[PDB]
Amino acid sequence: GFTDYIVKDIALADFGRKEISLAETEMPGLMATREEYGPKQPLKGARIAGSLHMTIQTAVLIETLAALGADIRWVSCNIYSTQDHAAAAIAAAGIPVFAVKGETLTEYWDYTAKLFDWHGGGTPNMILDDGGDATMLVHAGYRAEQGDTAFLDKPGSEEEEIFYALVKRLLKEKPKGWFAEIAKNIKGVSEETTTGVHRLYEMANKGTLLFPAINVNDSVTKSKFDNLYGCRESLVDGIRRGTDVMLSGKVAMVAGFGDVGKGSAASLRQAGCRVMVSEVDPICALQAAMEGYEVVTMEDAAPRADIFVTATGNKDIITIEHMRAMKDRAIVCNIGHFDNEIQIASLRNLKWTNIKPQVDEIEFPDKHRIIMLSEGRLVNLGNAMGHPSFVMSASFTNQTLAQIELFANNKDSKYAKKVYVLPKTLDEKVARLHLAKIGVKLTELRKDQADYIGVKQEGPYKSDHYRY
Amino acid sequence: KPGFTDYIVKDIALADFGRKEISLAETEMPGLMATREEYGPKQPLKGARIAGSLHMTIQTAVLIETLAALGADIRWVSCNIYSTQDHAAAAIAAAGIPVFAVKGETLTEYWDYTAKLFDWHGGGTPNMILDDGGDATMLVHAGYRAEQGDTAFLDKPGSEEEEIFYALVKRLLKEKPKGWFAEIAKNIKGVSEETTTGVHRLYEMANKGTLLFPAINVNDSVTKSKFDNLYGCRESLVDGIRRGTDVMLSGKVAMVAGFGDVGKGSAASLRQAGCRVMVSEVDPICALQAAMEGYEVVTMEDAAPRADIFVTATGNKDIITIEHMRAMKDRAIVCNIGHFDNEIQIASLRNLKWTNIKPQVDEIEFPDKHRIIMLSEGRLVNLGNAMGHPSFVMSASFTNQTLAQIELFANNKDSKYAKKVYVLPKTLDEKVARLHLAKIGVKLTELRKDQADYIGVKQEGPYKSDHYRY
Amino acid sequence: GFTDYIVKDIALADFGRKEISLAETEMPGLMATREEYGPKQPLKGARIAGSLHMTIQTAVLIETLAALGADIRWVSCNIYSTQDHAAAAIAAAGIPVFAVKGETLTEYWDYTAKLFDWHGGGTPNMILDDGGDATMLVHAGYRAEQGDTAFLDKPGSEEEEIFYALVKRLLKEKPKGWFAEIAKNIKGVSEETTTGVHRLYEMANKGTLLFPAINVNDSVTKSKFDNLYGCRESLVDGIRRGTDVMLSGKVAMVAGFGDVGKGSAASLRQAGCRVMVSEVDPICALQAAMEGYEVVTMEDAAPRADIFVTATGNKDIITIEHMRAMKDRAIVCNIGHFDNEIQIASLRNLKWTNIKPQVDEIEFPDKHRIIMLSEGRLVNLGNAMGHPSFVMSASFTNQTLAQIELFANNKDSKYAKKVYVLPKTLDEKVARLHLAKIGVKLTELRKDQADYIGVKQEGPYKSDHYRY
Amino acid sequence: GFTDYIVKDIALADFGRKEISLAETEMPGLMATREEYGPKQPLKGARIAGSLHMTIQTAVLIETLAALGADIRWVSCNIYSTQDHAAAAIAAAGIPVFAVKGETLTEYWDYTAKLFDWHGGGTPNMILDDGGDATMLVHAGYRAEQGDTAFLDKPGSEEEEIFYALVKRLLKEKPKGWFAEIAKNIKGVSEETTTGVHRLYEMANKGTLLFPAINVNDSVTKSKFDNLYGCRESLVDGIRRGTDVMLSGKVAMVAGFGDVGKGSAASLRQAGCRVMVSEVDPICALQAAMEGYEVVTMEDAAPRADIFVTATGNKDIITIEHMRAMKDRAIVCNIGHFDNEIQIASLRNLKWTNIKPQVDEIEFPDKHRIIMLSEGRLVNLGNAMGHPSFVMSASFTNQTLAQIELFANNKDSKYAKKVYVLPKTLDEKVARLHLAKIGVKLTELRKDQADYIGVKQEGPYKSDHYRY
Ligand SMILES: Nc1ncnc2c1ncn2[C@@H]1O[C@H](CO)[C@@H](O)[C@H]1O
Ligand SMILES: Nc1ncnc2c1ncn2[C@@H]1O[C@H](CO)[C@@H](O)[C@H]1O
Ligand SMILES: Nc1ncnc2c1ncn2[C@@H]1O[C@H](CO)[C@@H](O)[C@H]1O
Ligand SMILES: Nc1ncnc2c1ncn2[C@@H]1O[C@H](CO)[C@@H](O)[C@H]1O
Ligand SMILES: Nc1ncnc2c1ncn2[C@@H]1O[C@H](CO)[C@@H](O)[C@H]1O
Ligand SMILES: Nc1ncnc2c1ncn2[C@@H]1O[C@H](CO)[C@@H](O)[C@H]1O
Ligand SMILES: Nc1ncnc2c1ncn2[C@@H]1O[C@H](CO)[C@@H](O)[C@H]1O
Ligand SMILES: Nc1ncnc2c1ncn2[C@@H]1O[C@H](CO)[C@@H](O)[C@H]1O
Ligand code: NA
Ligand code: NA
Ligand code: NA
Ligand code: NA
Repeated sequence: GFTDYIVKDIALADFGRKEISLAETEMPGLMATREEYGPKQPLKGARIAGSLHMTIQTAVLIETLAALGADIRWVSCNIYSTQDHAAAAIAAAGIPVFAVKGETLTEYWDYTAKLFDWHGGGTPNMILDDGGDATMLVHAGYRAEQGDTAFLDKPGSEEEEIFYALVKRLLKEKPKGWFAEIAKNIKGVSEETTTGVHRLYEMANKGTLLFPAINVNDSVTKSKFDNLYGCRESLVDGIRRGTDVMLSGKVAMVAGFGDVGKGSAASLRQAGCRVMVSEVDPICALQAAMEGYEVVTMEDAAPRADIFVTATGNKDIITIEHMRAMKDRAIVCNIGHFDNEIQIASLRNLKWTNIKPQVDEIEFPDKHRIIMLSEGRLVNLGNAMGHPSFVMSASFTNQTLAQIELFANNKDSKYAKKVYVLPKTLDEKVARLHLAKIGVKLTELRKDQADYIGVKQEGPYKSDHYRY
Repeated sequence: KPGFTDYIVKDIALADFGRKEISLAETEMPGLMATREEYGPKQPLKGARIAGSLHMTIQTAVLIETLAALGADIRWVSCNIYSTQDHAAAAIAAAGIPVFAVKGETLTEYWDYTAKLFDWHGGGTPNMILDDGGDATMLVHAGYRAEQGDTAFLDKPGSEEEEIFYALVKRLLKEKPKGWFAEIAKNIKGVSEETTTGVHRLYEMANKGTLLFPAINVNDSVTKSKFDNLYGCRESLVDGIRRGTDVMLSGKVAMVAGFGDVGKGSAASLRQAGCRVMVSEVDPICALQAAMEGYEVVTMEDAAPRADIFVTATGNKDIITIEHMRAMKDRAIVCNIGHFDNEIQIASLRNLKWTNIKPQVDEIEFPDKHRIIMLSEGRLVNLGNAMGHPSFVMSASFTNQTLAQIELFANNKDSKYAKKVYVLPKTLDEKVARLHLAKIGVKLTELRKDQADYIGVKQEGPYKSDHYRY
Repeated sequence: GFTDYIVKDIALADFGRKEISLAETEMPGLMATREEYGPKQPLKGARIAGSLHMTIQTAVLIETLAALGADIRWVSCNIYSTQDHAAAAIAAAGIPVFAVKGETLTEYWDYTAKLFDWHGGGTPNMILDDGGDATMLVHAGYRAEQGDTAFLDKPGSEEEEIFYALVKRLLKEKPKGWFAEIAKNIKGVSEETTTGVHRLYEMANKGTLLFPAINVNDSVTKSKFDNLYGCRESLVDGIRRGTDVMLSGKVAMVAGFGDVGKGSAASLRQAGCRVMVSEVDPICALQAAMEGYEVVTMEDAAPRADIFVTATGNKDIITIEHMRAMKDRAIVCNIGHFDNEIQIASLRNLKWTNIKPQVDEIEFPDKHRIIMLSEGRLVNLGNAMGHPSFVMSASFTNQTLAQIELFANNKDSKYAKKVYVLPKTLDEKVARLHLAKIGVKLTELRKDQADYIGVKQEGPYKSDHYRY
Repeated sequence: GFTDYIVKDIALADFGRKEISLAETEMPGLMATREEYGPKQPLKGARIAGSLHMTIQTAVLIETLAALGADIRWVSCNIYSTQDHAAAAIAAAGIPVFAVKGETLTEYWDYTAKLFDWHGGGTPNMILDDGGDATMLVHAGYRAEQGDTAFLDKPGSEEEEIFYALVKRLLKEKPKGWFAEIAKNIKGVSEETTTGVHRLYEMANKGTLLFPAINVNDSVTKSKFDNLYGCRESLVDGIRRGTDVMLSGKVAMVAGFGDVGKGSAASLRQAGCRVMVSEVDPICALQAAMEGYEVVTMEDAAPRADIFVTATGNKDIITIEHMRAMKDRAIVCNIGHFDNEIQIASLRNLKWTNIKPQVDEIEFPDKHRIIMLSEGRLVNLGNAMGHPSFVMSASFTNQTLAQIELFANNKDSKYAKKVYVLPKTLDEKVARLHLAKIGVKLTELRKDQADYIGVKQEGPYKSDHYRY
């Protein structure tokens, strides 16, 4: 039978299956992908270790991969983002998953290592990564197993301390050569997110990347949809569920005006806030001003905004000094990927009063307070349900095609140990698969029209440098 | 000291959580908190015995505790079977105030609880009613009518709810002392009422001469049309739909039936969240407004096969029928933000297969296997699937309610309020708005005396004629 | 040989006729009114003196009145609002009109007086007024003729001085008792505008109103459409034609948040400005705040807005002190109806440099400059073309119906010397006449549904105090 | 004094100078570029032949180039886009310019040729091009001079035959080797638009590009600003001036959802239209749908839109059949670069009635009509004033830096006979120069923060593939 999982509560599986089924209707790209490739079973023989937010949307991805023949083990890539009913449904479907909403950082890393303990013996031969954590376990352990262990002795953060301790433990406990075995078996890794892509390009440029990688983040139908439209929908959802505050009449500050900040500022303005923005990039700042946002510094915003959202991917955006200047019961949250955008650690010796899960009131010596959401981690996934299914279908269709590329379309070793992106025609295919469900009717070029603009009728329609 | 038992809530252990969100809400309701400060010293509701029937939310908890802070004795129920927020109800019970309200109580339970308002703790009856939808008011008048001998109507129910209500009146007539409804009627000093249907029926009883006590219509305050209905629904309609379904709104088509103030706010809610919004209307002025706001104005027959989301906002009946729902696309979402559960023909769906997804979310399957997603069984979706309107906008409505309670209870020594329906003056509308400006950082300009004279108003207001529409 | 007119240049008549024809297609309420009432000729025998912005839209109103049997003389109610080609077309059709874009204030009032010199002898018997200027001429003259002359020597502005000069001249030049003769013959006035309606109530309150009046301003289908949607379209139109400035990136200040201020703030926001608002009314200030506008004082706004729009109906809103504090080349304009919202008179000792018609640059002693549009008068009509035809059709269908009421439907004296409003049944009918052109499909109440909400199937649908 | 120009009326110079002065305040990037490079005179010795819309904004660019030392001759790149007062001011400043609003196609091309007859003898040594017309004349003439003349006899449109007639006339009239002489002396071309850049890459890929090229279109601070925000402001402006129609209540159709179509659809939605879009590219279609636009075919839109806007860069988008099915008095216009998106030529057999400059009513035999703007040419520039100055300052600051690059910074032959874009640091500087004018306050990265995200504090802040 099947017992190989760790979830909050398996009795949530029925509720998970109901919402998965509903999500399927909202994820036409993944469902069409099942129909197209189901008969050819291109992932038969794949052993996919997946590390990505264990949500309802990711469940539809998991089952798509399975529908295509893949064998799978899964973990979440964040401690708070798991939806426990999604995890229980996957476990009940007989797929190993180690994901609990609110697991500790120590648990998180121990679960990541369970990805590589393949059921029935052996290791994975594919990785599907969001943030590069599974990829980093392999590379760090390989590095150390070869004899370069110095870096493990000097961790740079609390989380890095736990991660390095994991690598040491695995080196002690596993058979000699375990990391080299893993690295040689991985046929490829498709990476979802800017932080992991950064790690890939760094490894690729030092010659230490161990297997081919596909950068799904820079697919057009990911990077121009996922956070732009996803954050537009899910950022205010998080804030409403956390606080139930009236947004009309409030002033909000968004730090950063990349894809995440863009979608986040739109979410708050559409909901009725008067939105201010900070930026270090003069082009991004100009975009913000042209969209009608006042562009200011955090020192300017600190005493006056009602709501603060960090969206920079940098560190020390909202400091202790900012939060001391904040008005009483100002709301503070983060939708960047790490919890160091806000100086959370500097608040830990203040009085915290829990309101409900992922909502805390923090009181300062002068007795003014702030409302912190999700302890300064991803507010959309921590306080609500993350991005809705339809946009995640686009990202996850890219992931599915990327797995097929690496696992089934590398007979000629067109993918070496470097970072690739999907070709534009597959990118366009992802979009195509999502048009019928929302009633889009695409115009077909006549031959004379296609020649007139220098494209084939069937695409690709734009050069590879086109920015959309 | 002694153990308090005079309540019915889901779980008393939610009281600490309720108290926490009540405290947060106080900061967001400056109108109520200022009213506490102003009238606290004079205790204008000392001696008031207020029976309240209003959605037992966090926001209503602040209203309740405002009434109490002004001296009132209180018993409370919700006015909708799904609108209660169980932590708010628990906090009120823990404060020793009788409350009978559970999210997801049945209709039969609902009406039993309404009756409990009138059994005053320690003896006697209420002497004030704070009503939302007229249910407490109707119980008194229907019982009085039957107690006086006119009983035929009790055997003529037009809905399941009327069946249950008429059964309740019959039971109360059998169980309570003779003359009970007359006694209640004699002791009620006034009612304040917030809703369009509640107000409609007050005016109708007034014209018929059957209204039993003075009434104040707070529904025609500028607050209800221009703030509560408009901005509340703009904020809370999509909230309800998101929590119920987690669907992506960008890319979807939505249909809103009605374009009065609730449909205005509802359509705005959906458009701001990224839907393409269509609207239906029977009023050509309201329809022309919708068109001018950029909404396509179509019939429900037109909308039925093509919208992804349907929202009823008409206050009328039989808006979305069994025929319309048969024609909808698979897994269209249907919900109601008008006040009664008959805008959608929910009763005609009960012979079909219902699969419950989670509280207030059900998937309904037709014989051709096509499905719809029904929110809150056709009842107020913002309150059923989410947390209703946010605290800041309820502050103004609830300040109006408090002011109306003061007027009827404390300011009727001269009988300025007969057995008729009255409205608060514009000076109160301006004062209530003014109480909210500082919280959201509004800097009001002060007219100089010459500018005041030039436009023909006093520097302190009122600034508009009484027929001004804002 | 028709000579009884004054226009800038009669050669523009052909161009005027073409745009009048286009506007008819855009004004279905007026054209439906011609079809319904043409056979009966209810305005046969009416002698309408009209004082209302001589635009293409007003030309369609004029010709609607004429199609119903009216004899007409016409003037503009503002010195910059005339569209010279519309005026030419009216004159070319044999209708006396005295309206030149850019006429002087003295000419303006001379022209108002010509309304009452009926061609072929006599006086008018109806007034259609916008702003109350023609009504005021009759009442001030009557007042003085009856012996109460002192006010004629107490002017408080240049315009009052000119108006009182006109009254003195007419009393010297016309037959004794002329004003009483006019007053006796005017069957009614219909008044369009808040300023004129306030003049009407003053006089009705005092018992000095000389004839019945219908307040068209407070039709729903005027005051919930005319200013709200008209200014939303025409305010930025005026600013763009006058200055061609980029509105995205700029900050705008709107004084006033009545229906003109509501429409004006909307126009600017939709055009990409960040909009701020001043108000004295806490209900309107709270509306503005709930719509996401920052509500501030003009002292706060003066050094930081790029664009200033007064919309108050009050005086001394933007002062010389405000304008000295403004940034170099800030834009200032007015869409309230006088020209004392901004302190224009106080600017007349400064160096003015004309850029083009209705656009001037005013230089202060410190060399900073402001850009003044239409000399502080109505900016949508002065720098552009006013509200677009469609929304004016609703207002002007109201006017036509009000003229019919007073002229043809007062045989029983239901309208005494007081101010009346059109009934809601007519208001709903005005709305109905515009629905098909924009493709609205109205739902029809079934009888049980009409009974359920307490209305007749055919309306009216709302109580008389409903605010929409 | 100075005689070498062709403009509509030199008396318009004073008016031109006033609006240029006003634009200078609105174009800080250009004025700051004058401040920075003026003392260096980087364009001393430059002989720039410019082909670009002779607007007020282009005047500031021309005078900027002159201020940096350039000798200049100029023409418009469209027969309707000239602003006559701008042209007159330029002429009056002593700069040869040949640009009249409403010039004929034959005049247009004859003027283009006048660019290359340099005043005082010789040829230009730089080209500043918008749409590649000046570039094409040089390369077409070279190709024929080299002996490949067959193409000049196979024309396909009216403008094509005029262009080939021009080339033949110049070959016949000028000395032998004239185009080779021009090509030898052209140091570089900077090109502003998609159409022109497309021609450039094609020539560069065939080895036939005759001189270095900089593609200014794909600067981020051009492509993500110019038509995104420019069309958002200027498309409805053109429609309003041309027709004065109420946009609220109306349905509009935009063909295309590239940057021009994105900005155009926004222009119409913000003005109050319900907006439908067509697309052939499924990614762009998905973008339109996610922004809430209904995505339809032209066959679907033809009988129900009130307003049609072509923005595809393609041909045969709105056909005679489409137009026969449009409702009476539908508005039709084009904001793509040539007049073949709409089948204007097929309309030349019907009754055209001119309303006013650039506005025509076209009658079909069944008497239904359409309103055509600018005879199907660039509506924002033909019916109004094009993009406002502020956004053009960014475009034109890029142009100035491109001319400096090619003329003054090619001592090491870093620019060969291929197409280049400006470096990201210069792109960032362009945005930087515009921030203060709109009150943007940019955050400065701390050293530790810049390290953390992998950039220098002074930028570049994004990789070269970042899409913004
Ligand atoms: N300290 C910071 N403050 C504001 N924005 C930042 C900061 N660091 C990076 N960003 C911006 O955040 C976006 C996403 O990384 C980028 O556009 C980047 O310029
Ligand atoms: N429902 C979801 N399932 C999986 N990943 C998600 C979901 N919502 C957001 N994300 C991802 O989590 C981060 C926070 O939005 C982004 O990387 C985003 O792509
Ligand atoms: N059957 C109906 N369909 C659509 N709108 C309606 C219907 N009945 C009432 N309304 C509208 O609902 C709004 C709110 O009651 C009013 O503007 C009213 O005209
Ligand atoms: N949070 C809330 N608490 C109490 N009543 C509410 C709340 N939100 C909305 N309502 C009321 O419920 C109805 C639906 O919005 C309206 O009558 C409104 O006033
Ligand atoms: N001095 C003023 N400043 C700002 N708003 C004003 C002033 N006077 C009147 N108003 C407002 O202008 C609007 C239109 O008259 C009204 O809502 C009124 O309150
Ligand atoms: N095109 C127009 N024709 C006639 N009157 C107009 C026009 N545009 C605006 N108005 C009136 O002029 C004032 C300024 O918009 C308002 O009173 C408005 O009703
Ligand atoms: N025939 C066409 N119909 C609709 N859109 C088109 C057509 N041809 C090109 N486009 C789109 O126009 C945009 C601008 O070139 C591109 O996104 C392209 O896909
Ligand atoms: N005011 C202007 N001056 C010069 N070029 C312009 C102007 N406005 C728009 N353009 C250009 O003309 C085309 C149509 O908007 C685009 O290529 C745009 O860059
Ligand atoms: Na979700
Ligand atoms: Na709430
Ligand atoms: Na007009
Ligand atoms: Na311009």
